[PDB]
Amino acid sequence: AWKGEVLANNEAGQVTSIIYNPGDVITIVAAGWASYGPTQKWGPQGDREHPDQGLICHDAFCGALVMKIGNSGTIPVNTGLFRWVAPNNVQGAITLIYNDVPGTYGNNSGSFSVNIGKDQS
Amino acid sequence: AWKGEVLANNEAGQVTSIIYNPGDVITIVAAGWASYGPTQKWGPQGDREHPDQGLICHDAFCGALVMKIGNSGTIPVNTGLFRWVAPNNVQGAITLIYNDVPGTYGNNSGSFSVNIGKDQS
Ligand SMILES: O=[N+]([O-])c1ccc(O[C@@H]2O[C@H](CO)[C@H](O)[C@H](O)[C@H]2O)cc1
Ligand SMILES: O=[N+]([O-])c1ccc(O[C@@H]2O[C@H](CO)[C@H](O)[C@H](O)[C@H]2O)cc1
Ligand SMILES: [Ca+2]
Ligand SMILES: [Ca+2]
Repeated sequence: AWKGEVLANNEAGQVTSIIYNPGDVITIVAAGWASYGPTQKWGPQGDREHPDQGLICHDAFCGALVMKIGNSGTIPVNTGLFRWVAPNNVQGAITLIYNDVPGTYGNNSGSFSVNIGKDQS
Repeated sequence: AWKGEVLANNEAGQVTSIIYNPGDVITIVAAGWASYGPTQKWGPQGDREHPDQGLICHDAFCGALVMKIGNSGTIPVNTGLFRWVAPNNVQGAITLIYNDVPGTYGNNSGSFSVNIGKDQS
């Protein structure tokens, strides 16, 4: 199991020690407060009122937690995933990323605390 | 394992099928959008900017997800719990509850989708 912080201003994302293999079942829990600029802060689901202006993941709100598995496209994580199985053709190391517009991570603040575990399968 | 919705306007709380027993390790993942009154909506962590005016759980923000276990007091759940063990002498059925002031649930809206499972020990 992996546990760590994902900083909102980390454009490259946080690499985990988790390698998703075909058939794996995983659970993720994410908590905390972060911002993509404003003085306010949002949780792992991000800001539901902010328009998508070129987010790295169009399937989640700005300020949400998302992930990549290997060289996949971005996948929404939000508050987390419960005993979750990846789509076929997806496999590799899990990198966690704060959802923002590329090149704009500089003024981000806060972070999410995240646990990732592999479940029984 | 249990999966279900916890309505924000349910003052009595949502009873689950989970009975917490001594030594149990559990994981919870909660997601969604709810409100304790305003047109705006907040995730499972609630509204970090709203003052506590007599909430059923003083250890969580207004609009956060909390729980009771048997006859325990309220325990914060927020976005969820990862492989979590209960405090001493805490056991019994798990009931999930939206954190609000007693007698004011009437104007609440939305809900959280919640998964609860027991982990291997
Ligand atoms: O026009 N607004 O209401 C508005 C409010 C907040 C804004 O924050 C902006 O969001 C961008 C992403 O969408 C970038 O994250 C940028 O760093 C940030 O300042 C940008 C515009
Ligand atoms: O003083 N305010 O700014 C203020 C704004 C919104 C408020 O919503 C209020 O919150 C209460 C809990 O603290 C109750 O949930 C009440 O039903 C709700 O209308 C209550 C007060
Ligand atoms: Ca930003
Ligand atoms: Ca209310």
